[PDB]
Amino acid sequence: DYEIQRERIELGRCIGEGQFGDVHQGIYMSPPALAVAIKTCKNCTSDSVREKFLQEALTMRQFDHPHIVKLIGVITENPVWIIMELCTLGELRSFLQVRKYSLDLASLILYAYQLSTALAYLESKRFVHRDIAARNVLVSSNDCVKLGDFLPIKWMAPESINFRRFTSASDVWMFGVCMWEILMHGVKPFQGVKNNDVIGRIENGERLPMPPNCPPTLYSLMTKCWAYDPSRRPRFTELKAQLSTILEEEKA
Ligand SMILES: Fc1ccccc1Nc1ncnc2[nH]ncc12
Repeated sequence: DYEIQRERIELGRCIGEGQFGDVHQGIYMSPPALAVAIKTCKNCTSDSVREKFLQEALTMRQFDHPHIVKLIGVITENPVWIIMELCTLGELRSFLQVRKYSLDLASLILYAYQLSTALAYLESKRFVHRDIAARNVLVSSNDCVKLGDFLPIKWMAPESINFRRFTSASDVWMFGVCMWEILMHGVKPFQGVKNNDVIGRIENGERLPMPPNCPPTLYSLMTKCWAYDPSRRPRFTELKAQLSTILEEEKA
Protein backbone atom coordinates (compact mmCIF):
# COMPACT_ATOMS: atom_id res chain seq x y z
CA ASP A 1 0.00 0.00 0.00
CA TYR A 2 1.00 3.40 -1.33
CA GLU A 3 -1.00 5.90 0.77
CA ILE A 4 1.26 8.80 1.85
CA GLN A 5 0.37 11.45 4.47
CA ARG A 6 0.29 14.94 2.80
CA GLU A 7 2.52 16.50 5.53
CA ARG A 8 5.38 14.21 4.34
CA ILE A 9 5.16 16.13 0.97
CA GLU A 10 6.44 19.64 0.22
CA LEU A 11 5.32 21.20 -3.08
CA GLY A 12 7.95 22.87 -5.23
CA ARG A 13 8.06 24.54 -8.67
CA CYS A 14 5.84 23.54 -11.63
CA ILE A 15 7.74 21.30 -14.12
CA GLY A 16 5.02 21.01 -16.80
CA GLU A 17 1.36 20.30 -17.47
CA GLY A 18 -0.07 16.81 -17.38
CA GLN A 19 -3.38 15.38 -18.61
CA PHE A 20 -5.32 15.99 -15.32
CA GLY A 21 -3.40 18.98 -14.03
CA ASP A 22 -0.05 20.57 -13.20
CA VAL A 23 2.97 18.45 -12.43
CA HIS A 24 5.27 19.81 -9.76
CA GLN A 25 8.63 18.88 -8.40
CA GLY A 26 8.83 18.51 -4.64
CA ILE A 27 10.28 16.73 -1.64
CA TYR A 28 9.15 13.54 0.10
CA MET A 29 10.30 13.27 3.75
CA SER A 30 10.18 9.61 4.87
CA PRO A 31 12.20 7.88 7.73
CA PRO A 32 16.18 10.69 3.75
CA ALA A 33 14.31 13.64 1.99
CA LEU A 34 13.81 12.48 -1.65
CA ALA A 35 13.18 14.78 -4.68
CA VAL A 36 9.88 13.70 -6.31
CA ALA A 37 7.43 14.66 -9.03
CA ILE A 38 3.86 15.47 -7.90
CA LYS A 39 1.01 14.92 -10.36
CA THR A 40 -2.06 16.97 -9.43
CA CYS A 41 -5.67 16.70 -10.63
CA LYS A 42 -7.88 19.83 -10.71
CA ASN A 43 -11.22 18.05 -11.39
CA CYS A 44 -10.64 15.11 -8.96
CA THR A 45 -13.50 16.32 -6.70
CA SER A 46 -15.68 14.10 -9.02
CA ASP A 47 -15.22 10.27 -8.69
CA SER A 48 -15.21 9.65 -12.50
CA VAL A 49 -12.10 11.93 -12.93
CA ARG A 50 -10.49 10.50 -9.71
CA GLU A 51 -10.89 6.82 -10.85
CA LYS A 52 -9.30 7.66 -14.26
CA PHE A 53 -6.42 9.66 -12.66
CA LEU A 54 -5.73 7.00 -9.96
CA GLN A 55 -5.80 4.17 -12.56
CA GLU A 56 -2.34 5.47 -13.67
CA ALA A 57 -1.04 4.73 -10.15
CA LEU A 58 -2.81 1.30 -10.01
CA THR A 59 -0.98 0.40 -13.34
CA MET A 60 2.41 1.72 -12.12
CA ARG A 61 2.60 -0.24 -8.85
CA GLN A 62 2.79 -3.47 -10.97
CA PHE A 63 6.20 -2.41 -12.37
CA ASP A 64 9.74 -2.39 -11.00
CA HIS A 65 12.31 -1.65 -13.71
CA PRO A 66 15.30 0.84 -13.93
CA HIS A 67 13.91 2.36 -17.22
CA ILE A 68 10.32 2.78 -16.07
CA VAL A 69 9.30 5.72 -13.85
CA LYS A 70 8.65 4.52 -10.27
CA LEU A 71 5.40 5.14 -8.33
CA ILE A 72 6.37 6.48 -4.87
CA GLY A 73 2.77 6.75 -3.60
CA VAL A 74 -0.67 8.42 -3.65
CA ILE A 75 -2.68 10.99 -1.68
CA THR A 76 -6.32 9.95 -2.14
CA GLU A 77 -7.95 12.76 -0.13
CA ASN A 78 -8.81 16.01 -2.03
CA PRO A 79 -6.68 17.51 -3.64
CA VAL A 80 -5.62 14.11 -5.06
CA TRP A 81 -1.88 13.68 -5.80
CA ILE A 82 0.25 10.99 -7.44
CA ILE A 83 3.89 10.93 -6.16
CA MET A 84 6.42 9.67 -8.74
CA GLU A 85 10.19 9.46 -9.00
CA LEU A 86 11.61 12.74 -10.38
CA CYS A 87 13.29 12.68 -13.85
CA THR A 88 15.10 16.05 -13.53
CA LEU A 89 15.95 16.61 -17.24
CA GLY A 90 12.24 16.39 -18.21
CA GLU A 91 10.60 15.12 -21.44
CA LEU A 92 12.87 13.35 -24.05
CA ARG A 93 11.42 15.16 -27.10
CA SER A 94 12.39 18.65 -25.74
CA PHE A 95 15.78 17.32 -24.40
CA LEU A 96 16.68 16.01 -27.92
CA GLN A 97 15.74 19.32 -29.60
CA VAL A 98 17.74 21.46 -27.11
CA ARG A 99 20.85 19.19 -27.12
CA LYS A 100 20.67 18.50 -30.93
CA TYR A 101 24.38 19.48 -31.39
CA SER A 102 25.37 18.24 -27.83
CA LEU A 103 24.34 14.50 -27.97
CA ASP A 104 26.39 12.09 -30.13
CA LEU A 105 25.05 8.97 -31.99
CA ALA A 106 26.22 6.61 -29.15
CA SER A 107 23.97 8.54 -26.66
CA LEU A 108 20.98 8.38 -29.08
CA ILE A 109 21.44 4.58 -29.56
CA LEU A 110 21.82 4.23 -25.75
CA TYR A 111 18.35 5.78 -25.21
CA ALA A 112 16.76 3.39 -27.80
CA TYR A 113 18.51 0.44 -26.05
CA GLN A 114 17.34 1.61 -22.60
CA LEU A 115 13.75 1.95 -23.89
CA SER A 116 13.97 -1.59 -25.46
CA THR A 117 14.92 -3.01 -21.98
CA ALA A 118 11.85 -1.30 -20.43
CA LEU A 119 9.65 -2.63 -23.30
CA ALA A 120 11.07 -6.18 -23.06
CA TYR A 121 10.23 -6.04 -19.34
CA LEU A 122 6.59 -5.00 -20.10
CA GLU A 123 6.30 -7.65 -22.83
CA SER A 124 7.52 -10.21 -20.18
CA LYS A 125 4.50 -9.05 -17.99
CA ARG A 126 2.16 -9.36 -21.06
CA PHE A 127 1.45 -5.59 -20.79
CA VAL A 128 0.59 -3.59 -23.96
CA HIS A 129 1.54 0.13 -23.63
CA ARG A 130 -0.47 1.44 -26.69
CA ASP A 131 1.38 4.83 -26.72
CA ILE A 132 5.15 4.44 -27.31
CA ALA A 133 6.42 7.86 -28.41
CA ALA A 134 9.42 10.09 -27.52
CA ARG A 135 6.91 12.47 -25.76
CA ASN A 136 6.12 9.70 -23.15
CA VAL A 137 9.82 9.21 -22.30
CA LEU A 138 11.54 11.10 -19.44
CA VAL A 139 15.26 11.94 -18.98
CA SER A 140 16.66 11.17 -15.50
CA SER A 141 20.30 12.06 -16.48
CA ASN A 142 22.30 12.50 -19.77
CA ASP A 143 22.76 8.68 -19.98
CA CYS A 144 19.45 7.52 -18.44
CA VAL A 145 15.94 7.64 -19.89
CA LYS A 146 12.70 6.31 -18.43
CA LEU A 147 9.32 5.28 -19.87
CA GLY A 148 6.77 7.47 -18.12
CA ASP A 149 3.16 7.34 -19.46
CA PHE A 150 0.74 4.80 -17.95
CA LEU A 151 -5.23 9.99 -31.20
CA PRO A 152 -1.55 9.31 -32.25
CA ILE A 153 -2.23 8.10 -35.83
CA LYS A 154 1.39 8.84 -36.99
CA TRP A 155 2.84 6.40 -34.33
CA MET A 156 0.19 3.62 -34.76
CA ALA A 157 0.52 0.22 -36.46
CA PRO A 158 -1.92 -0.12 -39.47
CA GLU A 159 -4.07 -2.70 -37.56
CA SER A 160 -4.42 -0.19 -34.69
CA ILE A 161 -5.58 2.53 -37.15
CA ASN A 162 -7.92 0.24 -39.17
CA PHE A 163 -9.28 -1.99 -36.40
CA ARG A 164 -8.25 -0.55 -33.00
CA ARG A 165 -6.16 -3.70 -32.43
CA PHE A 166 -3.42 -3.19 -29.85
CA THR A 167 -1.01 -6.03 -29.19
CA SER A 168 2.67 -6.53 -28.38
CA ALA A 169 3.34 -6.39 -32.24
CA SER A 170 1.64 -2.96 -32.51
CA ASP A 171 3.85 -1.78 -29.61
CA VAL A 172 6.91 -2.86 -31.71
CA TRP A 173 5.61 -0.71 -34.60
CA MET A 174 5.39 2.37 -32.26
CA PHE A 175 8.91 1.64 -30.83
CA GLY A 176 10.23 1.77 -34.42
CA VAL A 177 8.66 5.28 -34.75
CA CYS A 178 10.07 6.26 -31.30
CA MET A 179 13.60 5.20 -32.45
CA TRP A 180 13.10 7.26 -35.63
CA GLU A 181 12.07 10.34 -33.49
CA ILE A 182 15.24 9.79 -31.31
CA LEU A 183 17.57 9.68 -34.30
CA MET A 184 15.73 12.70 -35.89
CA HIS A 185 16.36 14.75 -32.62
CA GLY A 186 12.72 14.93 -31.53
CA VAL A 187 11.20 15.81 -34.96
CA LYS A 188 7.60 14.49 -35.22
CA PRO A 189 6.94 11.67 -37.76
CA PHE A 190 4.94 12.50 -40.98
CA GLN A 191 5.23 16.28 -40.66
CA GLY A 192 2.83 18.15 -42.95
CA VAL A 193 0.71 15.01 -43.56
CA LYS A 194 -2.97 14.91 -42.45
CA ASN A 195 -3.89 12.09 -40.02
CA ASN A 196 -6.39 10.55 -42.54
CA ASP A 197 -3.70 10.28 -45.30
CA VAL A 198 -1.24 8.24 -43.08
CA ILE A 199 -3.07 4.86 -43.49
CA GLY A 200 -3.12 5.23 -47.31
CA ARG A 201 0.63 6.00 -47.36
CA ILE A 202 1.45 2.97 -45.12
CA GLU A 203 -0.86 0.70 -47.19
CA ASN A 204 1.26 1.70 -50.30
CA GLY A 205 4.42 0.44 -48.51
CA GLU A 206 5.59 3.96 -47.63
CA ARG A 207 7.78 4.32 -44.54
CA LEU A 208 9.62 7.08 -42.63
CA PRO A 209 12.96 7.76 -44.41
CA MET A 210 16.43 6.82 -43.09
CA PRO A 211 17.40 9.67 -40.71
CA PRO A 212 20.67 11.54 -41.62
CA ASN A 213 23.63 9.91 -39.72
CA CYS A 214 21.56 6.80 -38.79
CA PRO A 215 23.63 3.58 -39.21
CA PRO A 216 22.01 1.47 -42.01
CA THR A 217 21.90 -1.56 -39.61
CA LEU A 218 19.78 0.49 -37.16
CA TYR A 219 17.47 1.64 -39.96
CA SER A 220 16.99 -2.00 -41.20
CA LEU A 221 15.98 -2.85 -37.60
CA MET A 222 13.37 0.02 -37.71
CA THR A 223 12.01 -1.33 -41.06
CA LYS A 224 11.68 -4.81 -39.43
CA CYS A 225 9.43 -3.02 -36.80
CA TRP A 226 7.39 -1.63 -39.72
CA ALA A 227 6.44 -4.96 -41.40
CA TYR A 228 2.78 -4.57 -42.47
CA ASP A 229 2.02 -8.15 -41.29
CA PRO A 230 2.23 -8.05 -37.42
CA SER A 231 3.50 -11.69 -37.26
CA ARG A 232 6.65 -10.67 -39.22
CA ARG A 233 7.66 -8.00 -36.65
CA PRO A 234 10.41 -8.88 -34.10
CA ARG A 235 9.75 -9.08 -30.34
CA PHE A 236 11.50 -6.79 -27.82
CA THR A 237 13.90 -9.48 -26.66
CA GLU A 238 15.46 -9.64 -30.18
CA LEU A 239 15.40 -5.77 -30.53
CA LYS A 240 17.17 -5.38 -27.16
CA ALA A 241 19.97 -7.82 -28.24
CA GLN A 242 20.29 -6.13 -31.65
CA LEU A 243 20.42 -2.64 -30.10
CA SER A 244 23.23 -3.92 -27.73
CA THR A 245 25.42 -4.95 -30.69
CA ILE A 246 24.64 -1.73 -32.68
CA LEU A 247 25.59 0.28 -29.54
CA GLU A 248 28.92 -1.56 -29.11
CA GLU A 249 29.84 -1.04 -32.84
CA GLU A 250 29.18 2.71 -32.26
CA LYS A 251 31.14 3.07 -28.97
CA ALA A 252 34.12 1.53 -30.94
F1 LIG B 1 4.20 16.20 -16.91
C1 LIG B 1 5.41 16.55 -17.39
C2 LIG B 1 5.48 17.48 -18.44
C3 LIG B 1 6.73 17.85 -18.95
C4 LIG B 1 7.89 17.29 -18.43
C5 LIG B 1 7.82 16.35 -17.40
C6 LIG B 1 6.57 15.97 -16.86
N1 LIG B 1 6.42 15.01 -15.85
C7 LIG B 1 7.44 14.46 -15.07
N2 LIG B 1 8.64 15.03 -14.90
C8 LIG B 1 9.60 14.49 -14.16
N3 LIG B 1 9.42 13.37 -13.51
C9 LIG B 1 8.26 12.73 -13.58
N4 LIG B 1 7.79 11.59 -13.02
N5 LIG B 1 6.47 11.40 -13.48
C10 LIG B 1 6.11 12.38 -14.26
C11 LIG B 1 7.21 13.25 -14.37
